[PDB]
Amino acid sequence: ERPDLAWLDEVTMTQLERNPYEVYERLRAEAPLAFVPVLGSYVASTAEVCREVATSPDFEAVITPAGGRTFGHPAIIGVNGDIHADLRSMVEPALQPAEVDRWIDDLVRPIARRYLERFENDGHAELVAQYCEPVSVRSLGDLLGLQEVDSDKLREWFAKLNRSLTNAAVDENGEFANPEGFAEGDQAKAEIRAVVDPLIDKWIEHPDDSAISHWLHDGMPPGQTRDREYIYPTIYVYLLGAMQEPGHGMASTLVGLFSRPEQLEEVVDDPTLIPRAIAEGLRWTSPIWSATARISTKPVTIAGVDLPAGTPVMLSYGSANHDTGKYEAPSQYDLHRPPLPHLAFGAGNHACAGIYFANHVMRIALEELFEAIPNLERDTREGVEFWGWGFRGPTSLHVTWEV
Ligand code: HEM
Ligand SMILES: COc1ccccc1O
Repeated sequence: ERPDLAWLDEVTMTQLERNPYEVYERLRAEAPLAFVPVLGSYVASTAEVCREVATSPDFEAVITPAGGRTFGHPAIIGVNGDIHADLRSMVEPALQPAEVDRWIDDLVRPIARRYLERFENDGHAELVAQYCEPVSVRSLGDLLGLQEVDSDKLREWFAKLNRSLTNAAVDENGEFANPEGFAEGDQAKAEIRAVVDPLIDKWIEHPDDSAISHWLHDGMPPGQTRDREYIYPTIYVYLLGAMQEPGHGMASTLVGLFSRPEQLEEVVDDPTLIPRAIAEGLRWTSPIWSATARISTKPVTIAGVDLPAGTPVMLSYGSANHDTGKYEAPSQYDLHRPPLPHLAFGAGNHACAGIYFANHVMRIALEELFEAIPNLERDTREGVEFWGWGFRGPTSLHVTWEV
């Protein structure tokens, strides 16, 4: 236990969920790599340390304790070596930029229009539930082969998987403080299996262009498929972050633009600025804020801490994206911030595989939104509330517009 960080003993899980930024501002200044008692783990808070751990030859992927309870094995985020290579080879084809460009417009734009058509004449909406999350999950759901799973269900699953994977609080002995907080995740996985098992049954016999059918068949000997147990954890990885994050990215971007009304106006008038707006939104409130981790594979010194082999380090990329070593006034959304590298997609061998896809999903969603509702205003009756330490995003985004 590090004496000058005794105050970390009093940091609570709820505090980190409500707003982790004050604690992490202290961490970035005091201890870029610091053992946080309630999390039971070292956490990397600065860009330099997060990038170093994520790319180091002396680290490899590890799933967090709560992530492991949520996804099991072999979750693509938590494995290495040959299994990771296979799972990356499995997911990467549909995510290849040239492939995404072939169909992303015809995938996402009709979906965005569909959800827009339900409310664009109302003069008010709650964009997280009515637009950002449905576009995000409907787009990926259709890509995966889950066309028949309604957006409400996909959204419920990622919400439950989120809370399960981020159920990280531990007591003084390192045991989960809230062991009952995984049951809901277990329930969501049971539901998912009930839906996806017959789809897999079908895809084994009748492959199609769905991503999950390709996960079963691609690269396999004739007549063989990857075992469903082998791919289910990566399905869960998708049904959490891949479903959740584009929607949170677009919503956080809107919140940031609303916080800079002149920049909102600039982006509406010039939608070519939407990619920049999104990249700044992801830096400003990173959707994957501290969900993943790495484990040292040999003794290594990181930020002056001599870590034994086998030491987990949580990658709080959301804090790294407020590193004042890199950014001026990082808590302020600023479209006109110089484009600098950011860590919202992680780094290294286990960096986000779906960056190009995700950026286009968010781009197209905001393009259609601003075209349909160019006079969007935030419902300033209250502030926007953001929630989450592992994954972070606005819980709601009430807007209005003159009809
Ligand atoms: C704005 C949206 C998204 C953000 C901010 C995001 C961010 C991230 C981050 C931070 C990680 C962990 C990287 C690390 O630990 O170093 C990750 C992993 C991953 N993401 Fe993305 N993600 C997004 C959307 C998506 C989508 C839509 C997909 C799939 C279509 C996807 C697929 C993956 C995969 C497969 C991994 C695991 C990579 C590995 O462990 O090898 N992501 N993502
Ligand atoms: C792409 O989905 C994830 C990424 C990182 C951690 C958990 C996830 O479900």
